[PDB]
Amino acid sequence: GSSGSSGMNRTAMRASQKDFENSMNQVKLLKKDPGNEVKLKLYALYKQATEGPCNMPKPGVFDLINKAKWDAWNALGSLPKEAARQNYVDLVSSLSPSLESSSQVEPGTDSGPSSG
Repeated sequence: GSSGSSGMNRTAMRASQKDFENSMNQVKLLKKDPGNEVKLKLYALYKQATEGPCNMPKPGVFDLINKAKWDAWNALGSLPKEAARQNYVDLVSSLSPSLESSSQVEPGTDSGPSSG
């Protein structure tokens, strides 16, 4: 059986587009080299929160570059975008110790169904 170790908590916490746009950025502002291992895990979600489940044709062995990603984005499987984004950020945050989760949004004003 699989389970947490310290304590998997959520508290109705979700990652919005804003959080992502920031996370993906931090992954570029870093001057450290974690390894192609993570560089892929970050791309797997991106394509998952933008395109969805790996629906592309499997690349050829010779194409190590592609094959590397395919296995990254493929792993996800039927992972929904809503979750994909949460996974992407959840990672970038793991690398960086300090992070001000500024989750803000405006209610805006919808329009009513009216025609001339």
